[PDB]
Amino acid sequence: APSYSPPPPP
Amino acid sequence: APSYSPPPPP
Amino acid sequence: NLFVALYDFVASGDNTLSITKGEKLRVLGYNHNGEWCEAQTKNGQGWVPSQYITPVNS
Amino acid sequence: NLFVALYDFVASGDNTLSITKGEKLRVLGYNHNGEWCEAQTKNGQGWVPSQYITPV
Repeated sequence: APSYSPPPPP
Repeated sequence: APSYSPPPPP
Repeated sequence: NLFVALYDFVASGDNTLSITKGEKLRVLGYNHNGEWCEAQTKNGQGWVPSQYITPVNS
Repeated sequence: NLFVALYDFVASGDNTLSITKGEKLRVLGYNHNGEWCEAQTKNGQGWVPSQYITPV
């Protein structure tokens, strides 16, 4: 999976 | 996934 | 094991998959920290934000 | 767990991923009969024949 953070839920 | 068979190993 | 997208998410490279609110998807697994999950839709696969999805009929 | 392609396989749409012998991949899941596995390479994701890969 990407190492970075997903965006937070809107 | 595909419903059909993969090609057998060559 | 069937999930539905709660919010829109557009892929941003690195094997992410875009999903549209309302869209159904199957989940294959989670990454180490659970923030991402590997989703399969009728017509693509890739990582989406675990927080952007919820099980169907829950 | 890292995998390596044993043979070339060519994607024919259908959510498949073309892979080349010697290419490294990650395996993310399997279909119900195990014939296909969800692979991830440098080039993208998609299904590949489970029989075409083996762990590195």
